Amino acid sequence: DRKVMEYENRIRAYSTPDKIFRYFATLKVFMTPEDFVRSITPSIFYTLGECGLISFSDYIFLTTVLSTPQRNFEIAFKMFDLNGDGEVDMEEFEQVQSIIRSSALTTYFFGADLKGKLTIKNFLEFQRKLQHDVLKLEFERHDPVDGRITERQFGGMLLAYSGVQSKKLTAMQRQLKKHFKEGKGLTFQEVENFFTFLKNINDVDTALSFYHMAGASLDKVTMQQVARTVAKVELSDHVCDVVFALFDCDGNGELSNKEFVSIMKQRLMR
Amino acid sequence: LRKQRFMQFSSLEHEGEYYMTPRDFLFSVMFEQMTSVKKLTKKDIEDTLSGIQTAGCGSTFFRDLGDKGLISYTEYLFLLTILTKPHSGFHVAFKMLDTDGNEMIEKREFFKLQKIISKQDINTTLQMRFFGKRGQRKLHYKEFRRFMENLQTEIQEMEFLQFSKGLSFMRKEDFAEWLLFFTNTENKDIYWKNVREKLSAGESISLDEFKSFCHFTTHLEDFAIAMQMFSLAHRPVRLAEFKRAVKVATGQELSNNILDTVFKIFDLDGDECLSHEEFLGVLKNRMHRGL
Repeated sequence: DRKVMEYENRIRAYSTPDKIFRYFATLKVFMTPEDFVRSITPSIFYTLGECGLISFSDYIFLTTVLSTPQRNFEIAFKMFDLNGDGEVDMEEFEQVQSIIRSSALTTYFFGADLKGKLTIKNFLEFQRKLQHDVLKLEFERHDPVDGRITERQFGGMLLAYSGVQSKKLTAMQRQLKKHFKEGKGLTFQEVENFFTFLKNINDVDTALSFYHMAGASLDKVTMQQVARTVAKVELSDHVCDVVFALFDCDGNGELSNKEFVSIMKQRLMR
Repeated sequence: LRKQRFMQFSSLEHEGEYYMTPRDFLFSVMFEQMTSVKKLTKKDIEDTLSGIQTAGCGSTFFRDLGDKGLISYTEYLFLLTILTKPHSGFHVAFKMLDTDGNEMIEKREFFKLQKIISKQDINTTLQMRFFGKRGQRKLHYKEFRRFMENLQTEIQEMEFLQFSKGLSFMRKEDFAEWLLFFTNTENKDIYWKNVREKLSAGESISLDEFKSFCHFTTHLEDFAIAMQMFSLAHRPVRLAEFKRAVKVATGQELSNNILDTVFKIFDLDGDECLSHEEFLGVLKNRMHRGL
């Protein structure tokens, strides 16, 4: 039944999020905590409760949680806080949320007895737990070979994150198994560092544009230095080797902007 | 094709290698197209770039030099990247230029930039500014940060005195005409209808207002967060929430005449709301340099 599988991709990638909402919502309009996963894929569920995604804006909010770098995240905490005391209770988030739409997670993460005393660090932990659980679920959909996904699986994860229907890269994807006749696998930490790096490309785009308006020849040591600099993550050479083998379309050895970085940035925009 | 603008505003050269003045650098910042390239041997190089410590290291440094400066194409692109860089990437670019990890940039970093230039295929001003005559002096982060902000602030001042026409103040017509510099002509003329009709006298626009506004326009993508929030929520942004968003973005309050004049500009319909789409699109057209 591929005709529904491919049909869901265009709506989940391009339509308005209420059209994505009512297509996966059954309670009526409400989703479950598990309708959200089908809405984002073609335990923290026990914490979400049943009062979730009332007016498809908890969808928007947790989408923002999935799509926000850290310097964009602390300033989101700034724009939550009205008086600027450094705390955001559930009441201030209710006041913001009424403006957004114009509570089972508010009872979970802010306070039990309508008592929200929220530091920056808890708000950081929220994003880290949520995104790491989503990244673990995506790592385990592809059934890792004892915690080691294959090369075509990781390439499919990268293409699913890029969101661009490139038939050229689709052709490269099934060639990836043929290029590297041996594949040792891709561990969860190699994924965990590299998507952390991919989260922050628009910050990485600073030194990349510094490089770029001179020349467009991206090597592995520069990317690893900026990864360990900005994201403080380590990229193994197998990972950059897979990235070079997948995305270097002209095969000149080193990547340009419009091969990889411009497309990933455009994904970060929309 | 950024080499071709360096071909344009070159005015002195050495051994086939085109150079510029600091004045040609400032014209490459602002002016579109205008000179005659003349040749320089080593004695000319010494007589031009001698006495760099005579220039004051404040915010008038290229105006302190005038023509006294020769800029390589590497330094040309380096300073253009400084002009395009937001405030946040400062220490990041410093540590990316800290390959040896010694809390410093050294002369081998500039030679590695020239290695990049060579793979894409002579003592200059910034070499004396940051490393002395032969590179023996060092370069830390504080001088680097102060140099970047002084460069950007002096560009702000030079554009301010251009569009203010020598005054210490601006009118709202000058602010609108500067602000709508890289706009397409049809939307520009609809904005000029908005200037002729909806803009009023107001008052004079000072220097620190323009400085804070340029500091706003270097943080547009981080400003775009609440924009896309109330865009996908389809809340048309009013001026009061816009005050809060600008204060959270920049960390500094704009004055109310700035916000009033901007709201008179970007409200085409007059419907007391914000068309943020054309706003951000022509704004990202507007704040792109190299042109």
